[PDB]
Amino acid sequence: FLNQITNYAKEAVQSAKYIGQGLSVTFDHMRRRPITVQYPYEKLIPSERFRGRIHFEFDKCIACEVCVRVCPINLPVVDWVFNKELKKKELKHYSIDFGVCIFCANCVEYCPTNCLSVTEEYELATYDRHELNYDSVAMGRIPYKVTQDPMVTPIREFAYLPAGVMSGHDLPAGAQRAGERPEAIANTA
Amino acid sequence: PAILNPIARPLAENIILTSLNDVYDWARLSSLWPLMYGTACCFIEFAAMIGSRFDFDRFGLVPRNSPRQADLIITSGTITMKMAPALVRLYEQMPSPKYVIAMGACTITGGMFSSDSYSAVRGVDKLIPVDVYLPGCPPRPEAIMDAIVKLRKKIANEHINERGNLAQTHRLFTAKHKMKPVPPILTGQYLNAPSRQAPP
Amino acid sequence: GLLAGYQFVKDLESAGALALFVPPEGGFEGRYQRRLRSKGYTTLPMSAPGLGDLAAYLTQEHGIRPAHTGKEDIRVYFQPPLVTYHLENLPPNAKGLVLWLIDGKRLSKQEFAYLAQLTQTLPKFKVVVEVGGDRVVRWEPLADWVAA
Amino acid sequence: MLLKSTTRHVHIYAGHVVDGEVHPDTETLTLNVDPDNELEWNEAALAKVEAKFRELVANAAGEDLTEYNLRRIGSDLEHFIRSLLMQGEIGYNLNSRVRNYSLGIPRVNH
Amino acid sequence: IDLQGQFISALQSLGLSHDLAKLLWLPLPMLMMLIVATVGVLVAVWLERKISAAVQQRIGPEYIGPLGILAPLADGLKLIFKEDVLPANSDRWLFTLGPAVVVIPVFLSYIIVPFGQNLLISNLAMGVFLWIALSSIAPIGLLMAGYASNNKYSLLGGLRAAAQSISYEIPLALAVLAVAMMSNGLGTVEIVEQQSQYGILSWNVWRQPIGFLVFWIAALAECERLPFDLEEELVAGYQTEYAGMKFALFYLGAYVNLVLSALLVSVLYFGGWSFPIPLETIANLLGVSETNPFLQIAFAVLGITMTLIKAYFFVFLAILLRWTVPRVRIDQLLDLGWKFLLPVGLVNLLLTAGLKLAFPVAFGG
Amino acid sequence: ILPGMTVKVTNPNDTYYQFQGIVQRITDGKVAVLFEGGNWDKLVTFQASELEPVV
Amino acid sequence: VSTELLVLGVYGALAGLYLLVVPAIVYAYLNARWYVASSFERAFMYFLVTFFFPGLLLLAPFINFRPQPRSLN
Ligand SMILES: CCCCCCCCCCCCCCCCCC(=O)OC[C@H](CO[C@@H]1O[C@H](CO[C@H]2O[C@H](CO)[C@H](O)[C@H](O)[C@H]2O)[C@H](O)[C@H](O)[C@H]1O)OC(=O)CCCCCCCCCCCCCCCCC
Ligand SMILES: CCCCCCCCCCCCCCCCCC(=O)OC[C@H](CO[C@@H]1O[C@H](CO[C@H]2O[C@H](CO)[C@H](O)[C@H](O)[C@H]2O)[C@H](O)[C@H](O)[C@H]1O)OC(=O)CCCCCCCCCCCCCCCCC
Ligand SMILES: CCCCCCCCCCCCCCCC(=O)OC[C@H](CO[C@@H]1O[C@H](CS(=O)(=O)O)[C@@H](O)[C@H](O)[C@H]1O)OC(=O)CCCCCCCCCCCCCCC
Ligand SMILES: CCCCCCCCCCCCCCCC(=O)OC[C@H](COP(=O)(O)OC[C@@H](O)CO)OC(=O)CCCCCCCCCCCCCCC
Ligand SMILES: CC1=C(/C=C/C(C)=C/C=C/C(C)=C/C=C/C=C(C)/C=C/C=C(C)/C=C/C2=C(C)CCCC2(C)C)C(C)(C)CCC1
Ligand code: SF4
Ligand code: SF4
Ligand code: SF4
Repeated sequence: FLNQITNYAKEAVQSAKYIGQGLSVTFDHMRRRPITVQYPYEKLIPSERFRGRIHFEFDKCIACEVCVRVCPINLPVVDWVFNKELKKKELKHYSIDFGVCIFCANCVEYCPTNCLSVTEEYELATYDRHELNYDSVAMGRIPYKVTQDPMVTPIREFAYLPAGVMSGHDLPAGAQRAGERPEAIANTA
Repeated sequence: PAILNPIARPLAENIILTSLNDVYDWARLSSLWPLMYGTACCFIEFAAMIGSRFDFDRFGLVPRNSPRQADLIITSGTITMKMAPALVRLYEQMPSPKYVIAMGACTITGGMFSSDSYSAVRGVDKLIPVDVYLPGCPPRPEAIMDAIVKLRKKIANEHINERGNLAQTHRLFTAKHKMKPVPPILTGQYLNAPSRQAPP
Repeated sequence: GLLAGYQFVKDLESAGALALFVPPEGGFEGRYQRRLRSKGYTTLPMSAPGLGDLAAYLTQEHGIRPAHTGKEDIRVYFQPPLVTYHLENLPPNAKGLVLWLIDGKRLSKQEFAYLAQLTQTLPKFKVVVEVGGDRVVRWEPLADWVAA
Repeated sequence: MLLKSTTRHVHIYAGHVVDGEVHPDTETLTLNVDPDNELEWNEAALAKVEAKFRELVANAAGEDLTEYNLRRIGSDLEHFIRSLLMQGEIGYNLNSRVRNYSLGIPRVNH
Repeated sequence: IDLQGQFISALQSLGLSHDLAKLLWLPLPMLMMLIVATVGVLVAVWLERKISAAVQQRIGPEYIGPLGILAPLADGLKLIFKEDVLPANSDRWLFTLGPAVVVIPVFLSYIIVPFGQNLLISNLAMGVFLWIALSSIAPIGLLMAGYASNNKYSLLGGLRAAAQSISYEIPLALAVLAVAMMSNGLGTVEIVEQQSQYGILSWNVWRQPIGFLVFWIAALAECERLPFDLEEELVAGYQTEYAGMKFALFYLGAYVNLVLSALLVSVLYFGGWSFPIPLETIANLLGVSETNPFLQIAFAVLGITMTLIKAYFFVFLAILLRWTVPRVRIDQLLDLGWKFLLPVGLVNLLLTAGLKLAFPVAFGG
Repeated sequence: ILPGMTVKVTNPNDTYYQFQGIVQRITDGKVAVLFEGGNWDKLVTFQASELEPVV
Repeated sequence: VSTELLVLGVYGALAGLYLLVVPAIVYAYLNARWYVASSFERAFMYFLVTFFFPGLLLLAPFINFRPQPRSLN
């Protein structure tokens, strides 16, 4: 009967030591700096693979209706007419809804004359949904650069740090893309 | 008539009342208690903001599971019509100064389930009045913070003299029907069923 | 805090177009937008990135193409000018209208002079454009921002 | 079991409002039209909506009380509301806190 | 110095009847202690939020003021503006006055805690009775609000929270009894005087080490720090039925109980208004300290500072141990309470009586 | 510069270091640069002093 | 001149030091370091915020804490 009492005392002192170790690691966790970012004061750097808005050009277009069949919902419409003076068709209007858009960038890939483009815009907040049918002259505007804005602070993500950084907040050097670009390898080696 | 769906047509203030209205709007701008409602990966995108990487808490928004102490609901995910009266009751059980932020492409419109679908609700604006829409499938958490910023820009537009709009009129009507009584639906009765242990 | 008086209304009635610098962390233009309604102006929220062309949407009528899924045919919706139809059945007291653009960062400087001439052609509606701002609330003339 | 189906404008409750609450009763269907400040109304179009509701509840006879038939009745009521809006009748009001065109946008006939 | 005697002499020199002049003197400190209690509550809410942010490596509420210190004030100013909603039931006055019955005695028990020899309200005989018997009322208001809640789950959660709250009253009284036996008194003034006679060597934390831990565990179980009773059998225990006003009242009442417990634990065991070096040696080293108030004002400020750093240390330790120790069930909590704090408290009282009857030299005699 | 020529970005502060792009249009002293990486065509704008012409 | 006037002057100087000159240097030092401070120094900073809180309630809406803009070439 006494062995159960000694086992209970051993479990109690082990639980007290576990509580003390939890207090020790909690006091250890107060030493490190916070690793969060501020908005809209410290905006993240968009990578070359991160997609966004779809930009449309009205000059390098032939109205061939190829990317409409690639889209599962067929959101870009082609308002093409037939002209009797020429032998081809011309585009009149170009509209696309963005509230039902998946943003997967599949119509941009199947394009030989690169008529669609990827634009680094994600800040889209509107009080009404009826204005989402964007016009071609509205999609032909200049994107907002995060570098040229003097009020924001540029900070890269985890995979854009030189030689391996676990925090990625100070960045005292100007190096990026840890590795080597494939241009100096042909010069030296 | 030549115009479809027409719109019907619908002053000195004090400085102390203006300052009291600024204080009353600043309190709602500072507290902004949200509600966490999510049925899909948009709930995971919302929970990624609660973690210590984006710090969604720093604007004043604290996570609450109660649909009674939240002046803002955040609907998120693909909404089934079986969940539509649930969302209607969760919106109606909230207090009167409430706001709606709809996050997602399948929430604000039909999304991807707008071509061949018979169960997904094509738009949450048919259910609850959306104040700030948020396109994206899925949207960036910085875009959710931008929607929070636009909601904060929209809250300060309210007035203390034009406060007589947060109510519902009666417009009651009473009529009779001739429907047949239905048998009840199953409530439990899964394990200790007479057709389960005894094979027919 | 800062007990703001009635000074944005006089600067809006003197000029034709103004540009205010707000902090983008929260909301502070709502106080002036509420003071405009207290003075007797009808506010109209509108987003500056999605507008198409300013002339065909503000003076004349346009044609919107809804996104069809192949189920319906190609249809066109005749949209009237927004500020004209908002000015038609407007007035309870007939004082004035304002137009507020939320995100005025994604715009070019070519249509700004046309908007500043359009708000001076018809003396019934104003133009308010928002810039991302630098640490303080300040107002500037939009024509001086175009010329400089 | 409280059978109901509401989206934004129609409220078909299978009970009876005594003072401020409802009780389960399969003999009375209460109709509430446009509880939120989204459309301005009158007394003639609301009477036409009530007459269409009486015609729709007189059409559905000899059927079981389920959610599907009540939701179909509410959908026919909202379709009647949308066709009444498209007919050249009352529409939106510029007095609410939020302005979202859920039924349609004002367009030009010609 | 005596501000009350000088005010009485000034009102007598003005010309009064010595009764209505002395009647209205008490409401000014009676409201001053209330407003500094609300100041301490607004301190503790921001402190808990920022320390919970600093534990999990993030920043608390910002963009509301200089560093977000107005956010508890903004929350308390917003939650009184919300629409008071009521469920579909009867007894609306009972549902209103339930949280009032909860909020009255915990706020009422502010006449017990001292801040010095003269900086206190009431020290008649038995302030520990006026703490315990007034803190043991809130289960009645909890059960009243649970009955007026009209729910199947919230009533069961209120019953579970009341059964959790009433069980930790008996070791909370026995740990008070173990100190009141040694101090031969029930008032806090004699208890703090027996500790402030000497310096560190007269503290009750080194004389009764088991009773301090029992009292701390009972306080953490009573103020609902480790028991999460606010996932409570469907969603929450006594929640999801009120509005912003009643939830704000419950939140401020919980923070008042936390502040009052963090003050009372230090007062009964460690001792506010105390110094490691005795004040008589410093008064003999400086000069003559019997009528000169230039050092006495600084000594009173130092005693208030010692009480405030002890209260801040206990608050920080409680809200640090909230997220340190994991969550245990309420059945395991009641089992560990009734199987640990009562028998070791009884044998601690027995060994306290034995040590007092054996050598009555260093104890209270 | 003219729209339709190949340029190169040489700014050591930005992430895109020595990337060949295609000029789309010129307005307000800003140059739209179309990059060709993988199977997706991204368009990141720059300034007039940031780019250098490469034949 | 008397001793009660000296006591009133000491009370006024103590109220002025409690309300004006301490939260200014607290607001300076608190965001001056804010990262290099250890856990004990963080507890000291949180105590400095805790103690002089009637000064912070009067100096809160007047001061401004926002980052400065940078220059671009
Ligand atoms: C993390 C948690 C954080 C917590 C929060 C921390 C931040 C907030 C910290 C703030 C400090 C906390 C509050 C301090 C402790 C409470 C002190 C108090 O309540 O203390 C209560 C005090 C009263 O306490 C003491 O009261 C004494 C009277 O005691 C008598 O009465 C007492 C009962 O009140 C006791 O019974 C005592 O035994 C008995 O002797 C005297 O008045 C002393 O002077 C006084 O110090 O109230 C007063 O201070 C008097 C009330 C103001 C009256 C104004 C004075 C009247 C004006 C006089 C002007 C004279 C003008 C003429 C001048 C002549 C010109 C020639
Ligand atoms: C725009 C809005 C403007 C608002 C205007 C409002 C202005 C008026 C409010 C300002 C208050 C702040 C100014 C500080 C005054 C502190 C005076 C003080 O402590 O006065 C001391 C006197 C001393 O009291 C006398 O003290 C005597 C000596 O005893 C003292 O000494 C003895 C030594 O053994 C014992 O220890 C005893 O317990 C201890 O009290 C006796 O106790 C007498 O009974 C008693 O009358 O207290 C008293 O009368 C009671 C005084 C109550 C003050 C409590 C406030 C809390 C103190 C501020 C917090 C400290 C901050 C200091 C910051 C400094 C940082 C470096
Ligand atoms: C002759 C002097 C007179 C002085 C009068 C002092 C009055 C103090 C209270 C101010 C009251 C008016 C505030 C107006 C609100 C506003 O629009 O935002 C003003 C600022 C905006 O930020 C702030 O704004 C400033 C400018 S800006 O807006 O950022 O651009 C910026 O400088 C600053 O950094 C930033 O904090 O918001 C605040 O942080 C101020 C909070 C003031 C709230 C006080 C609470 C009142 C408690 C008592 C309530 C009693 C009623 C109880 C009811 C039951
Ligand atoms: C300077 C002052 C420092 C004071 C700090 C003390 C406050 C800590 C109190 C703990 C609150 C949480 C209680 C939860 C405890 C918990 O949840 O687990 C309690 C745990 C229960 O274990 P089981 O569930 O296995 O036990 C019941 C089963 O065995 C059923 O058969 O064991 C205990 O009963 C032993 C209790 C020892 C508790 C020791 C607490 C003190 C540890 C720290 C000692 C510090 C010494 C400091 C020296 C400088
Ligand atoms: C003279 C004077 C003054 C000063 C002050 C001071 C000097 C103070 C300080 C002090 C302090 C500053 C204090 C504080 C503290 C706190 C803390 C610090 C706490 C925490 C901790 C904890 C709770 C932990 C726990 C634990 C245990 C128990 C076990 C082991 C582990 C550990 C340790 C973790 C002033 C200016 C005000 C004015 C008046 C006069
Ligand atoms: S964008 Fe490309 S796929 Fe689409 S019509 Fe133009 S050329 Fe054809
Ligand atoms: S990204 Fe996908 S959904 Fe969007 S337009 Fe292109 S193909 Fe359609
Ligand atoms: S919008 Fe995309 S991410 Fe959100 S619920 Fe729909 S499928 Fe999921």
